[PDB]
Formats: sequence, C-alpha cells, structure tokens
Amino acid sequence: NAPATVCGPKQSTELIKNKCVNFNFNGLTGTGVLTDSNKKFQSFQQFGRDVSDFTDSVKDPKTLEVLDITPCSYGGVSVITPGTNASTQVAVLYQDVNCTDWRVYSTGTNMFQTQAGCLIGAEHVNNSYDCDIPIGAGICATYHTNKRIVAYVMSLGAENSVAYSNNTIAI
Amino acid sequence: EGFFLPFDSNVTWYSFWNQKYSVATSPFGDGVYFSTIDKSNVVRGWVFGTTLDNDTQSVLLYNDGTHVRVEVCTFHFCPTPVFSASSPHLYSSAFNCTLNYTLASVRADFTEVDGSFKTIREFVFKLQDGSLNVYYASTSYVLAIGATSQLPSGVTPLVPLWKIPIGLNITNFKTLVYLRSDNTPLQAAYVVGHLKRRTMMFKYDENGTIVDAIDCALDPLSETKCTLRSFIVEKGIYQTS
Amino acid sequence: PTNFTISVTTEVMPVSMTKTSVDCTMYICGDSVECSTLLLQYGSFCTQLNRALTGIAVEQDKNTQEVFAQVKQIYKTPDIKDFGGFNFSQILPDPSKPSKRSFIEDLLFNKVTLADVKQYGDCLGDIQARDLICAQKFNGLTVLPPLLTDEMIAAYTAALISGTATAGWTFGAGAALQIPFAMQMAYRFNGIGVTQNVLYENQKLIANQFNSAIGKIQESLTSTASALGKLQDVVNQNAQALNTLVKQLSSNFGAISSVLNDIISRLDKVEAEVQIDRLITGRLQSLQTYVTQQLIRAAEIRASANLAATKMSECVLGQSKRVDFCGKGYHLMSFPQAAPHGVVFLHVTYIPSQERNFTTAPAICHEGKAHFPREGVFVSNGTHWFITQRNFYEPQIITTDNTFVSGTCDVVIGIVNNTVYDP
Amino acid sequence: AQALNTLVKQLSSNFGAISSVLNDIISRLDKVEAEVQIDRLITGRLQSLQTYVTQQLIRAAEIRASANLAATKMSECVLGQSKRVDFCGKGYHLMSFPQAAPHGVVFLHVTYIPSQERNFTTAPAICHEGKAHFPREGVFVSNGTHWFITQRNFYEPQIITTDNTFVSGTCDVVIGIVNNTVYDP
Ligand SMILES: C=CC1=C(C)/C(=C/c2[nH]c(/C=C3N=C(/C=C4\NC(=O)C(C)=C4C=C)C(C)=C\3CCC(=O)O)c(CCC(=O)O)c2C)NC1=O
Ligand SMILES: *[C@@H]1O[C@H](CO)[C@@H](O[C@@H]2O[C@H](CO)[C@@H](O)[C@H](O)[C@H]2NC(C)=O)[C@H](O)[C@H]1NC(C)=O
Ligand SMILES: *[C@@H]1O[C@H](CO)[C@@H](O)[C@H](O)[C@H]1NC(C)=O
Ligand SMILES: *[C@@H]1O[C@H](CO)[C@@H](O)[C@H](O)[C@H]1NC(C)=O
Ligand SMILES: *[C@@H]1O[C@H](CO)[C@@H](O)[C@H](O)[C@H]1NC(C)=O
Ligand SMILES: *[C@@H]1O[C@H](CO)[C@@H](O)[C@H](O)[C@H]1NC(C)=O
Ligand SMILES: *[C@@H]1O[C@H](CO)[C@@H](O)[C@H](O)[C@H]1NC(C)=O
Ligand SMILES: *[C@@H]1O[C@H](CO)[C@@H](O)[C@H](O)[C@H]1NC(C)=O
Ligand SMILES: *[C@@H]1O[C@H](CO)[C@@H](O)[C@H](O)[C@H]1NC(C)=O
Ligand SMILES: *[C@@H]1O[C@H](CO)[C@@H](O)[C@H](O)[C@H]1NC(C)=O
Ligand SMILES: *[C@@H]1O[C@H](CO)[C@@H](O)[C@H](O)[C@H]1NC(C)=O
Ligand SMILES: *[C@@H]1O[C@H](CO)[C@@H](O)[C@H](O)[C@H]1NC(C)=O
Ligand SMILES: *[C@@H]1O[C@H](CO)[C@@H](O)[C@H](O)[C@H]1NC(C)=O
Ligand SMILES: *[C@@H]1O[C@H](CO)[C@@H](O)[C@H](O)[C@H]1NC(C)=O
Ligand SMILES: *[C@@H]1O[C@H](CO)[C@@H](O)[C@H](O)[C@H]1NC(C)=O
Repeated sequence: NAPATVCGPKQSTELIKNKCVNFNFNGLTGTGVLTDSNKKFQSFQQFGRDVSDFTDSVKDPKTLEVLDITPCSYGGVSVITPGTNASTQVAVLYQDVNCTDWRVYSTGTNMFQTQAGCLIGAEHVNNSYDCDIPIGAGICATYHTNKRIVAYVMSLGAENSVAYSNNTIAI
Repeated sequence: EGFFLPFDSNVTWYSFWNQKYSVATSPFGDGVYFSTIDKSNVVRGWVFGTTLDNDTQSVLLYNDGTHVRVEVCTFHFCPTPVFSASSPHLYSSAFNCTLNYTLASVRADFTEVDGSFKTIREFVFKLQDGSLNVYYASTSYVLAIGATSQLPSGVTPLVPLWKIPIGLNITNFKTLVYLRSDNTPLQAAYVVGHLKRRTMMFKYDENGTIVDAIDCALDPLSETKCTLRSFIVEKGIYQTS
Repeated sequence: PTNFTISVTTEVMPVSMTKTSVDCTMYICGDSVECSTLLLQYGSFCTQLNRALTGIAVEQDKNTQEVFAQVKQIYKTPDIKDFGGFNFSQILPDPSKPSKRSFIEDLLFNKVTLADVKQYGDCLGDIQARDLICAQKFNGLTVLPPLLTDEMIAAYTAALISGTATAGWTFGAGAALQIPFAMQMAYRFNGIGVTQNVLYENQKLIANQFNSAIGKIQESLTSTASALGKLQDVVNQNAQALNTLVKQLSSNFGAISSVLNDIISRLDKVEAEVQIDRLITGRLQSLQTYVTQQLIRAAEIRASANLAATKMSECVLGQSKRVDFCGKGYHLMSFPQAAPHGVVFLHVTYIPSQERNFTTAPAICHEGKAHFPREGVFVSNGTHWFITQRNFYEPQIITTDNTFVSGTCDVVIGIVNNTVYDP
Repeated sequence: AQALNTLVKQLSSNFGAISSVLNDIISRLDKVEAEVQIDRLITGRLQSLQTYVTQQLIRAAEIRASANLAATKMSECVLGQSKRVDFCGKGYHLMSFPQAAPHGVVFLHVTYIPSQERNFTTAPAICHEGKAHFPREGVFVSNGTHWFITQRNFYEPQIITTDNTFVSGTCDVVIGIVNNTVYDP
C-alpha cells in the first residue's frame, strides 16, 4: 500500500514495456502491459487505482517513474459456423480489430472490415440475400456454393416503384 | 470515512502579540487539527502526553532551528516551556527516554519578520495503533494584524508526513513557541481543532491532487452529494437517510 | 365548428436498447489463473447469464425488425416532393445531401448523444483520458452492434413514406394502388366525418397548414432537446448499468481485499482460496443483478416496441378511428421518422376550431310525419332551419334526400315545426 | 425444460465448499466444520432457486402480455370484424377462426386481398354545369372515352347519376375537375 524499503531477496530484472508480462512491483504480482505514464506520484504513493480497486499504475522502485498497467486481454470474439454435420469450417469475427490494412487467432485468407469488426474466414460477395446468420451492422452470412461461408450485405426487401400521377388511379 | 475535522466546526483561535500569551493545554481527543498562521518561525513544536509531569513520559516534537527532533522521554517540564530565542528552555531533566531521533532537516531561523502574516501551516495529529501520524500542508495566506481572525477559504490537502512510534497514551497536548529575548512573543496565531469519526467525499483532479472535498452527514444536501458520488446536484427531490 | 387546424405532433417511442454480452472470466478475474480455476464450479451460472443476454440481444433486433420492416417493397423516393401542394421534402431524404436521411431524421439523430469499433491501441494510447468504454471492455463488458444500421432503418422509413404519399393506405393490404394525393386526402377527410368537398375547396389552405406544422416540428427540435428524453433515458440507463458493473468490482464482499492481485501476493493457496471464493460469489451476484435488471428493461422495451409496431400498422399504414391512439384530434395521416434506439411518429390530425352557437332540434315536424337527419344535425341561424355536418358548418336546405321519415312528430321531445323541401 | 434441467445441473456446484455432495461433507467432517460447508451449499442452492423463480416471473410477465394480446384478438377478430390494419392478418379482415394449440392458440385470419389492378384516368369531381358533383362513395374513373363511378376496392363501373353523386358549390374551385354529364332520372 505504500513505498517500502525492506524486501525479501528475489531478483531484479529489467523493465519490459509494451508487452504482456508477469510483473512483480514491491511484492505486488500480476499480469499486464507496462507503458510510460503521464502521472505524477506524490512521493508517498507507490500504486495507483482506477474507478475500481484495480492497480492501474505503479511507481518503479529503481527509476522513480510511473508506469501504467493495462490488461493484455481485450476485444470481443465471435464464431460464425453452419451446423455441425453440415461443415467444419468457421468464420471468426473480431469486434475490436481493424484489419482494413493483428490480435487474431489466425490470419486466414479472407479479411475485410464489416463495421462490426474484422471478419476472417468468410469471403465478401456483392449479392444481397435475406439474412441467414446475422453478423451485425447490416452484414449477414450463409453457407453457399463448392460450399463455403460467404458474407454479404443484407437485403431490405424487393425493389419497387409506384408510378405516381396526379390524374391516374389504380382500381 | 475516518477521523476528520468536521466542516464549520467549533475551533479555538489563540493569539500572540507583545501583551498576551496563550499556550493552554488542549485535550487530545481522537486526534486534533493544528494550524498556525505566522509571518515567521514562531511555533516551534508541541508536547504530547497525559499529565506532562515527570510521573509519566511525554512526546517532545519540535524544530530546534535546523532539524525536526522527536523525543519520547520522561521530562521534568518547566512551567510554560518555551524557547528563549534559539536556546531551548523546555525541561530541567530528562531520563528513561525511549525515543530520540531526527525526522527531517528543516532550517527554520528564529529571526523576527516584520509586516503581516504570510503562510499558514496546517497539521493533523492522530494516534493509530500507538503511532503518532502527522499530516502536513503549507499554504501562502496573507493575514493583517487586525479586524479579521478567520481561516482561509477552500481546501488544501494535507500530505502524510511521518509515522512516529511513540507507543504511549496521549490525552493532552501543549504548544511551545519562542520567546525572543524573554519578552512576550511576537505576532503569531494558532488554531486547535478536534477530529471526529465522519464520512467525507474527496474529489481528485486529473493531476491526482485532492480539490473541493465535502463533509458527508453535515447537512442533507451534503448527504445527497455523498449518495450521488457527485458535487453537482440536479433540481429535484432526493431521499436521504 | 366553422374552421379547422391541421396539427402535426410528435410521438417518441423507444424500440430497441443496447445489445450486450459479458465475459465472466474477464469480469470476475482480471487475468488470474488462480481465479480462472475455482470458477469452473460456477460455469453453469455464467452460461445462464450469457443465454439471457443473448436472448435480449436477439429480441432487440426482433424489435427493430417488427417496427420498421413491416413492408418488404422498398418504394423509390419520387423526384418531386410536392404532392398536390403538400411539401414532403423535410420528411423524405434529399438527393442533394450526402446523408441518406431526412432533415427531420438528421435533427433527431443529432439530439441523442449515443454514448453506448474500438481498438486495443486506442485504449493503450489514451490511458490518461480514463475512457469509460475502455474500462467496460477491459472487464469483459462488450456492446454488440444492432443488425440493422441507421441507414437501413432510414431506408425503411423512406419506403414507408412515399408508399403512402403515392399509393396511400393501399399498400399494407395487397399491392400498391396509385392515387392522386388530393383524392387520397379527400378520402382521409371522409374518414373523419368531413365531406370531401371541404378538402377540395380548401386544398391550398390545408396544404399550407400542413407545411407550416411540419416547419413548426422542425424548429421545436432545432431548439428544445427534452423531446427525445425517452431515447436518451434508454441510452443513459444502458450506460449507467455498465458503469455500475465496473464500479462494483471495488467491493470487498467480506474478503480482506477487493483486489485479486493483493490477495494472491499476500496469501498462499490455502487462504487465498477463501477470499477469492468470496470475491467470485460477490462478482457473480453483481452480474446476476445486472442481467436481471437488463431482462426487466428488455421486457419494458419490448412492450414499447410492440406498441410502436401497432402504431406503424394502424397510424402509418392506415387511418385509425381510435381516439388519441394516433395523436390528439381526428387522425388523418402519420409519418414515421428513424431515431436512435426508437421511432418518432409525426401524427397529422384534424382539429376543429372556431365554433359557433346554433339553436338545434332533434327532428323536424313538417307534416303528420317526422323527419330525422341522415348525416348531421339540424341548426337554425335565428330565422331559417338548415342541416349541416357535425364537424364543419355547411348549412344546407332541408330536403327529403337530406332526411328520412320515421313515425309521427308527437313523440319526439324537442320537435320543431319547419318545412321540408321536396324536388 | 431448459430452466428445470439447468436447476438440476446447478446442484453440482461446490459454491466454495470442499464438495458439492452433502453426503461427502457429512461423512468426512463432524458437525462443527461440516456446518460451514453445508451452509455454503444452502446459500448457493437457495440463490439458484431464487434465480430460477425470478426468470420464471419475467417469462410469466411476457406470457401474460402475449395472452392478453391473444384474448384481445379473440374478442376483436373472432367475435367481430376488425377495422384495425394488420391486427387480424394482412389485408382487409373478414373473419378469424381460433384453433387450440399446446400452450397457446393459432388464429386463422380470413382476409380480403384485392388484386389485378388496372390503370384509370381519374378526376376529383365532375363539372356537369355551373355546380360541381362529388362522388358519394368511390371515385370517378374513365375508360378512355366515357366517365364512370366505381367503388374503391373493386372495379364495378356505372354511369354517373344524381343519386350516385352529390352537389356542393361551383366547379371553378376544385383543382383537376373535368367536364362530363350527370344522368338525372
Ligand atoms: C516542527 C515540525 C515541522 C514540520 C511538520 C515540518 C515539515 C516541513 N517543513 C518544510 C519546510 C519548511 N517549513 C519551515 C518551518 C516550519 N514549518 C513548520 O511546520 C514549522 C512548525 C516550522 C518551524 C517553526 C521552513 C522555514 C521550511 C524550510 C524552507 C526552505 O528552506 O526551503 C517542509 C518541506 C521540505 C522540502 O520541501 O524539502 C516540510 C515537509 N517542518 C517543521 O519544522
Ligand atoms: C538504483 O540503482 C540503479 C542501478 O545502479 C540506478 O540506475 C542508475 O542511475 C544512475 C544515476 O542516475 C545512472 O547514471 C545510471 O545510468 C542508472 N543505471 C541504470 C542501469 O538504470 C538507480 O538510479 C538507482 N535508484 C535509486 C532510487 O537509488
Ligand atoms: C480502420 O482504419 C481505417 C484506416 O484508413 C480508418 O479509415 C477507419 O475509420 C478505421 N475503422 C473502421 C471501423 O474501419
Ligand atoms: C463487387 O463490387 C466491387 C465494388 O463495386 C467491385 O470492385 C468488384 O469487382 C465486384 N465483384 C464482382 C462483380 O465479382
Ligand atoms: C519530579 O517532579 C517533582 C514535582 O512534581 C519534583 O519535586 C521532583 O524533583 C522531580 N523529580 C525529577 C527526578 O525530576
Ligand atoms: C537526544 O540525543 C541528542 C544527541 O543525538 C542529545 O543531545 C539530546 O540530549 C537527546 N535528548 C534527550 C536525552 O532528551
Ligand atoms: C495539472 O498540471 C499541469 C502542469 O503539469 C497544469 O497545466 C494543469 O492545469 C493541472 N491541472 C489542474 C486541473 O490543475
Ligand atoms: C380559418 O383559419 C385560417 C387560419 O387562421 C384563416 O386564414 C381562414 O380565413 C379561416 N377560415 C374561416 C372560414 O374563418
Ligand atoms: C419545401 O420546403 C423547402 C424548405 O422547407 C423548400 O426549399 C422547398 O422549395 C419546398 N417545396 C416546394 C415544392 O415548395
Ligand atoms: C355560446 O353561448 C354561451 C352561453 O351564452 C356563451 O358563453 C358562449 O360564448 C357562446 N359561444 C360562442 C359565441 O361561440
Ligand atoms: C339565415 O340564413 C338565411 C340564408 O338564406 C338568410 O336569408 C337569413 O337572413 C339568415 N338569418 C339571420 C342571419 O338571422
Ligand atoms: C329545455 O329547457 C328549458 C329551460 O329549462 C325548458 O323550459 C324547456 O321546456 C326544455 N325543452 C325540452 C324540449 O325539454
Ligand atoms: C399503369 O401505368 C404505369 C405507368 O405507365 C405502368 O408501369 C403500369 O404497368 C400500368 N399498369 C398497371 C396495371 O399498373
Ligand atoms: C368505355 O365504355 C363505354 C361504355 O361501356 C364503351 O361504349 C366504350 O367503347 C369504352 N371505351 C373504351 C376505349 O374501351
Ligand atoms: C397534372 O400534372 C401534369 C404534369 O405536371 C400537369 O400538366 C397538369 O396540369 C396537372 N393537372 C392537374 C394539377 O389537375
């Protein structure tokens, strides 16, 4: 909870920044990414707190500069699949990845941004069918013909037009 | 929530000019608030204890001119212990003394400074598990030598300075000043408050400093600010405790 | 009444709320492997929570689909927005503008802050901003996008309008039948009990009143911002629940600390398990409370969306005889407008005004028989007796075509002797 | 069924105790330290039952809303003819027939869907003389040469008659009025 001058004998490694590491600052262990911070600790403070009680910053005991601590796990992931006993291939939607050119499991071969996240494993088609598997933000997916997962913009309905006239009626 | 000085509380102001001198032993109940308004280095330190005689031991925390010393000794204190300029006229004898070390190297001269009051030095002394915790803040505060004897507006957060393991019972405390050349001391003032167990809400700015605290359970508006976790209250009806 | 007012009023209805999903293993434990195990005993509860949240998220898209996608014929916006003097330009998209929304729709979308995509580098490079969305997502609280974008909802609205401007009420029931807008407005006037000759005689005045009411609607939502308070409350509740979920991670729940790292670093794996189990129970309780309140809000939102779909069917796709269901007054037309997390209905109503006192009689004793009015009431201007329709003063000569004969005139209380014309 | 089976499956949760089985705890521990584990299990299982009851209450509220809508449809679509658009099927509602279903009701809405439309030149009114003629019911249509009056939802043309129309005002005010003749019997 405070700066300390009595410690057990463990080790003193170098600082690893911009990388998810297992840290140990004055006995406080945890995992996260250490980055340089624009925070000024008041010399009686060793750790910082967020709106929760999570330790989001720390004062390095050797070089007295504040380091931010952020979790290295982040970003929503969704799986797009047809049925089991229909196919085994899947498409993965990474909601918080901008792959328009990563934090993805596999780079695949099909990549395009959908405004609901990065879609990997489904090829874009210019056709507009009805929705089969809803992806989000106007994008749907289906298992369509050799069979593959395709992603498309959903169609709102049949295109129509009414021949409006000021002297014609339809009975 | 902890031990805090309540807002707009009854606090006692003690004045010093060339005709009067007031160092009366204030009680130490659940911690005290101390604040000296001073143009020079008059209020040297404090004496903490129960009877302040030689039957029990006492804490002698003071500035000798160049260091801040704390002595937990059993003193035969002189009546009205003072400093005759830089010479400590504090005690006649000191024995059986369990703590004697310096806390900080602070150069504070005993020279008289003419003019008006310049700074306010605010202290919070509280006892936690046998240790005397000291909280300190210094703010520039220009006060004249008449027509007003009030405390400054706004807040100033006191930073935790020391944890002194005095390890003894404290019920009373006494302030000590310097007497110049054994006359009535110069222009100085000190305020003594008493902490109470209260909840309070603190607002931290973007730089991490406390600004604009509020006293929870002072009035129902402050309790509403407490419940809302905010310092802005919109117009409407609010249930309180 | 001797005059009328064409009134256009707004009705703001929430339709959908924000879809959300929760990673329990991210919320209950930060990245602690020691907390990931001993959470395996609580996996059924988290599958239950995610099942409830998935049901809510699917129901939100179902709510949006049932309100706006009533008709699947996307009728094209006409090149001319003037239909017999009625100016439809403010409620239809402007082809000269880059946004494919109406002017009213743009004003509506500017009036909601929409504070609930992101990237890991964006949260990593903006730590000092202390963004609430970053704090939500670092604790496993994600917001899923709606299936229908605002462009598609605006396209559905722009297809509902101009299907009713060119074909009127006849495209929600079968294929669209075109009709001149003046004749369809005469039909709407006939629907509320006003003869259609009033519409044809005052077409310019009625169109001017309609355009002025549309302009009054436009200006009241370039001014006051409290009109969209229901949608803003939906957004604020959905943000406040997630922020409360983030803030509730600081609760100790009876443990020595609310921080898993502090407990793991100070205690070995006989005594850290007790405090970790206390924290797991408390955080699972917080997630369960959040999911339960989300279910309550989803039920309320679904009721509002069902009402909005009923208003779409009965006020936009047809003319409703129900009192105050489609605005105050006699309902003529309704135009939907796409709004964030909801819909805004522009209810065009007929307000009779400028009433005049008239001496009236229930029936007329012209002879031994009695005459009762077919449609309307008997009125007298002091000397002569006329028959007029109820909602507009149009005095007519009392003829045998205007009235009908039923019985003698000695049994009607208030009977008045007057002549009846016979051609 | 899923709610009941989830309630059954949640009995395997340890809830922070040494075991999820009461028999194991009773067999291994005496009644001073089995009590805390049994209390943990009691708290967890009571929480599971409370969660089940809360979700049942929410689902019952949804089911009650659906049943109220179904009763309203029984009153207004089966026991009468509804003028509300799309309340009883798509189209102009004629009649509805209820069918008993497990846990619900199935309504067979008989509706009138007009079809096979034709284009017609139309007019708001007829200027037969100095006065103007407006149709009592339906619209004025023209087959190219002659003018007729027909009902709105079905093409049944007939000649314009003083009984078919009504007179209101002069004919110089109506926009789009055409010139024709009105038969007088
Ligand atoms: C007796 C207790 C006592 C306390 C708690 C104390 C604290 C204290 N005094 C300071 C400065 C100072 N404060 C004082 C004087 C005083 N200020 C006081 O609180 C009092 C009572 C005096 C003395 C009468 C002066 C003159 C300085 C040094 C300023 C300088 O030379 O930079 C500082 C800042 C040191 C720095 O920034 O490096 C601290 C922490 N000083 C003390 O003497
Ligand atoms: C702790 O020790 C380290 C290692 O000796 C100190 O870091 C050195 O500091 C000096 C003086 O500022 C620099 O010239 C060196 O380049 C630093 N070396 C490294 C490897 O960083 C550090 O200052 C010490 N910290 C404290 C608080 O005493
Ligand atoms: C992704 O990056 C591109 C880089 O050009 C940027 O234009 C875009 O706004 C970003 N976001 C999305 C959701 O595509
Ligand atoms: C799909 O449309 C894009 C954008 O217009 C175009 O570049 C691409 O060639 C099209 N692909 C086809 C027609 O296979
Ligand atoms: C203790 O104080 C008393 C007065 O109370 C005094 O007479 C005595 O000399 C003192 N003793 C010492 C050792 O200081
Ligand atoms: C404390 O120690 C100093 C020297 O370090 C000495 O001068 C002083 O008298 C001591 N104080 C006592 C015994 O009270
Ligand atoms: C924080 O400190 C900076 C200088 O480091 C100063 O410019 C800024 O005003 C301070 N912020 C506040 C809110 O006082
Ligand atoms: C009806 O009111 C309008 C608007 O005030 C006015 O222009 C018009 O003359 C009125 N009509 C009658 C018949 O009074
Ligand atoms: C409709 O109103 C807009 C402004 O609200 C105006 O620019 C436009 O000319 C109007 N249309 C007609 C046909 O008068
Ligand atoms: C009708 O008569 C009543 C009673 O005399 C009077 O108060 C009212 O103003 C009249 N209404 C008119 C003239 O519109
Ligand atoms: C009532 O209206 C008739 C219309 O023919 C008129 O002749 C008569 O003078 C009116 N009576 C009044 C205003 O008292
Ligand atoms: C109408 O009311 C008046 C005033 O009370 C009364 O004299 C008269 O008899 C009433 N007429 C009828 C037909 O009830
Ligand atoms: C009516 O006219 C329009 C416009 O010329 C044309 O598209 C349509 O096919 C015609 N026939 C029918 C039956 O709607
Ligand atoms: C229109 O109908 C009339 C009456 O049946 C008929 O004589 C005439 O030939 C028709 N005209 C056309 C163009 O079909
Ligand atoms: C109908 O529209 C046409 C084409 O703009 C125009 O020439 C004609 O005058 C209009 N007829 C009316 C308004 O009766």
